[PDB]
Amino acid sequence: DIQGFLKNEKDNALLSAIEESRKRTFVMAEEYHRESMLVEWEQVKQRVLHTLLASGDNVEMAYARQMYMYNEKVVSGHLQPSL
Amino acid sequence: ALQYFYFLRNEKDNQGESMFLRCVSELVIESREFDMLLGKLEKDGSRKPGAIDKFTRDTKTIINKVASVAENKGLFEEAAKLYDLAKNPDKVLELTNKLLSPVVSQISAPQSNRERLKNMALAIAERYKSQKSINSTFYLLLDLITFFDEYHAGHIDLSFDVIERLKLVPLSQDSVEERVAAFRNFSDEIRHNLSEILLATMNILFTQYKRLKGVQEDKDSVLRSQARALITFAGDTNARLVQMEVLMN
Amino acid sequence: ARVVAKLADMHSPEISLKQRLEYISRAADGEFLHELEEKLEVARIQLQIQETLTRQVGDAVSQLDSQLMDITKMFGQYADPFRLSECKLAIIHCAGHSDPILVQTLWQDIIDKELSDSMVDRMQSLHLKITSLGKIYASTPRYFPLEFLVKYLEQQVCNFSWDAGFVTYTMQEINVPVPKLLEVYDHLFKARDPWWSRMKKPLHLLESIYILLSGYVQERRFTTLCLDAISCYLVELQSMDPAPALLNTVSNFKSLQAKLERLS
Amino acid sequence: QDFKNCFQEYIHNKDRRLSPTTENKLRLHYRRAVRASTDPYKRAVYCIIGRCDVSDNHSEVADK
Amino acid sequence: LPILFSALEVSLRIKQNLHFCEAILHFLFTLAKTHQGAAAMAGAGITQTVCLPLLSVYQSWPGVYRLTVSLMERLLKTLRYNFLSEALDFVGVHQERILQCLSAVRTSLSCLEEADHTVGFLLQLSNFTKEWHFHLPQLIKDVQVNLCYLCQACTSLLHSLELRQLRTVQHSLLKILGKTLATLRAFSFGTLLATVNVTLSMLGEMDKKKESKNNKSLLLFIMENCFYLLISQAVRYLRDPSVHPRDKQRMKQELSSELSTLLSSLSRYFRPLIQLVQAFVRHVQ
Repeated sequence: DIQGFLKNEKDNALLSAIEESRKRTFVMAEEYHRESMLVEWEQVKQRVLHTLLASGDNVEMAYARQMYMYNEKVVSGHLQPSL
Repeated sequence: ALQYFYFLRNEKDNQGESMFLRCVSELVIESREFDMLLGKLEKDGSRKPGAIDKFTRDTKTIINKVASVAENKGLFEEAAKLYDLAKNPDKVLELTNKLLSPVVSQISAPQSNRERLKNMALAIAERYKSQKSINSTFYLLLDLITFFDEYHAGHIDLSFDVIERLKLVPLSQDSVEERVAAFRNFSDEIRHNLSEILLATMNILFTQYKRLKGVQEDKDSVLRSQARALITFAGDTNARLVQMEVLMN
Repeated sequence: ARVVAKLADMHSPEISLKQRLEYISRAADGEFLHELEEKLEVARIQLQIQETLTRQVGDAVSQLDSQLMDITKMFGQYADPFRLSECKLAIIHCAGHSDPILVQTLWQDIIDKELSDSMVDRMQSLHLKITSLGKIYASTPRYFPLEFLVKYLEQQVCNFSWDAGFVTYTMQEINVPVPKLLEVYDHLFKARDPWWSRMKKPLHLLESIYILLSGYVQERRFTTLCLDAISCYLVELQSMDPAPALLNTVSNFKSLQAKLERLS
Repeated sequence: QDFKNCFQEYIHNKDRRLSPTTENKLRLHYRRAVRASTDPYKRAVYCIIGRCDVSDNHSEVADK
Repeated sequence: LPILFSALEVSLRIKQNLHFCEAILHFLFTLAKTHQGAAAMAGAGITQTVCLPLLSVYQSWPGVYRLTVSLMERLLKTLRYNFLSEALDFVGVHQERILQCLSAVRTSLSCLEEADHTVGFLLQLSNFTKEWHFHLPQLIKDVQVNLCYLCQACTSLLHSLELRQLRTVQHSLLKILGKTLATLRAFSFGTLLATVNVTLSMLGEMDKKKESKNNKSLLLFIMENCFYLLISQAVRYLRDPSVHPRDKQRMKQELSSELSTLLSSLSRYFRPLIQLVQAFVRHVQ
C-alpha cells in the first residue's frame, strides 16, 4: 500500500519541518536575548565602573534661589542680570 | 531642581534638542513628580500648568513621550491623563477601555478603586462627549461602562431597559440577525466592551431567571428559553446557556 | 430531555411550532448536540417560510405546522413553488450545496421581487430583502454569492438610476466585511464588463468604490490596499476617453486618495 | 466577615447561575496558600468547602 | 478555540490522543506568533484549560509539555504585562516540574530539552523580575541559586558516529548553557572569576577540537556577561560607603591581579571588550 507510506511520509515531513522551524526560532530567541544581555550588560558595566572610579544644605539652597532668579529673568526676557 | 534646570533654557545638545526638555523628562520620570513640573490634568480636561510651562510655550511632544514612558511602566491611569493633556483622544479611549475591562466585577464598594475608576471614566466620557467613529466608540464605551456598573451593582431593571433601548445585545433568538448587525457595525471602543456587555446581559437574564424560579417549572422553561435564544444570537454563548440549563436542573 | 424532545418531534396538530420551540429549549452526546443544532437551523428556515406564507396558501402553512419537513421537501414543495428566493438561499445554505449562478439568481430574485413589492421606495425594498437574506446566508459561502449579488444589484441600480451607494450600504447592512467588498468591487471593475459601458455609466463602479471608501474613512493595511486600488482605478479611468462623468470620478477618487493618505 | 452571595451559595443559597465558574477558584487558592497554612481548622474548612485534598486526614482537628 | 480547548481538557484528563494534543499544541504555538492570535488564546482561558490538567501528565507527552511551555514563553514575549499574572499562576503550578527539568541536566537528551524549555520560560519571565520576586519571593531566589548551580554544571560537563552523537549532545548542551548563562546574568567575586575562567576554558577546549558555531557564540556571550556581572558587583562594593576602604583597596589589588592575568590569557586566545577589561584592571590596579 504505497499510498499509506506516501501519506505518513508527508505527514512526518510536515512534523519535522515544523519541529525544525520551532527549534530554529528558539535558538534565534536565545541568541538574540544573549546579544541583548551583552549590550545591557556592558551598559550596566560602564555605569558601574563610573561608580567604581568614584571610590579611589543651606548653601545649595541659596545658590538655587539665585539660579531660579537668574533663569526667571531669562525666560521673561528681562535684562540678563550678572550671575 | 527644575529652577536650576531652567538655567539651561537655551542649551542645545550636539543633536539639537533642548537640554531643558531632557532634564525635565528625566526628573519627572524619576521623581514621580510629573504633576508639578509638567502639570496635572483636572477632571474637566483643562491643563493645570507645570513649572516647565514657565520656560517654554509648548510641551506637546514632551507630554506624548512621557505618556509613552508611563505606558511602558504599566502606568495606565497617568498615561491616560497625560495623553489626555496632549490632545490625543485615541490613546485616551484605548487605555480607558483597557482598564475598564476588568472593572466588570464589584466588591469592597469604597475600598476598591471601583469608585475611583468609575469617577475617572465618567469624567473622561463627559470630556469627550463635550469635545463619528471615535466619538461613537467613546460614548458607547461609556454606556457599556454604565451597563457593567449596574451589572456589578445589582441594578437590574433600569440597565436591562437601557440595554433593550440600545439594541447592542440581542434578547431574542430572531434578534440573532439584529445582534450581528450591531456587533458588525459599531466602532472600536464599543466592540472592545462588547464581550463584557454580552456577559453582563446574560447574567442579568440569569438573575431574573433565578428570582422567577426562587409556576416554578414554567419559570425554568422561560429561563432556558431566553438562554438558548441569546445563544442563537451571539459558540461560547451556546455552551454557556446549555451549561446554565444544566446547573439550574 | 429525551421526553421533551419526543414531544417536540411528535407530528400533531396540537403541538404548534411555538410549543415545539419551547420543548426544544427545555431539551455519545456530541453528535446529539450537532443533530439538535442542525435541527434548530432547519427550524428557523421552516418558521421563516411559514411566516412569509401567512403574511404573503392554507394547506402549505397547515402542513409546515403539522410536522417537521426535511430540506428537499421545503425546497421543492414549499420554497420553490412560492418562489421564496431568500428561503431557498437559506435552505441550500443549510444543505451546504454550492451553485454559483443559482446563488446569483437567488440574490437577484430577492432584489427584483422586493423592488416589486413596494411599487426610492423600490430601492428601499431592495435594501430590505437583500439585507434580510444576506444576514441569513452571508455566513455560508455556498449560498450567498457576494460577487454575484453585488454584480446583479449594480445592474439593477444602473437600470432604475438610484443612488450608487445602495449596493454598498446594503451589503454592509448584512455585515459583509468592507475589505471583501472592496475586492468584489475592484474585480467587477477589472473585468471591464461591456454592460456598464452599454448603459453609458462607465464610472458607476468607480462611484460605488468611492462611496464605500469614504464611508470607510469616516467610520493601515486595509488603507494600504485602498491606496493601491485607488491608484489602479485612477490609472484605468485616466486611460478612458475624457467625459465629464469620467473627470468627476477622477477628481473624487483623487480626493479620496489624499484623504486616505491622511488616514494612513 | 460579591463574596457574600458566594458564601450563601456555599452554605444555603441555591445560586443557580449562568456561565459561572464555581469550586475551581476555591481549590486553586487553597492549593496555593491554604494547603500550607499553619491553621489546621482553616485548612480543614477549605477541604470541606472546595472538595479538595481528600488525602488529608486533617486529624489535627479530626480525632474521632 | 472553545471546542478545541474543551477537547484538550478532556484528552489530558483521560490521557489520550497524544498525537492530537501535540499537533494542536503546535498549531497553537504557531498561532501565538501573532498579537491578536495570542490575545484571543488568552481570551480563551488557555491557561484556565491547560494549567489544571497538565499536572496529570507528570503525576509525545513530554513533547506536548515542552511545546506548551514554549507557547507560554512566546506568549509572555508577546504580551508580558497583561499575561504575567497567568504566567505566574501556571509557573506556581508547574514549579516542581520546572525544577526537575533544571535538575535533570546532570543525569539524556530528553532531560536536556526539558531543561532548555524550562530555562527559556524562566528567561521570558525574567523580564518581569520585579513582580516575579514580588509575588513569589522564595521562587526568584531559589531560582537564582539553582541557576548558578546549573550554569556551573553545564560548564563542568562541557570542559571535560558515536563521536557525532556525542558532539551533537555537547553542542545542544553548550547552546542551552549559553542561554542559562545569559539568563543568570540577566539576573563571591571569586565565584564570578571562576565563571569567567570556565568560560575561557570552554572556549579553548572548543577552539581546540577542530552546532559548534552555536557553542562559540554562547561562550562569547557568557564571557561578556560574566565580565559585566563581576564588574557591576565590584563597582557596587567600591561605591558602597558601607564597605570599608580596606576591603575596597584589597579587592582592588586582588581583582587587578586576577583581571590582568585573565585579560592576558584572553588576548593570547583572541590573537572593545579587551579595552574595557584592561581599563577595569587599571582602575582596579
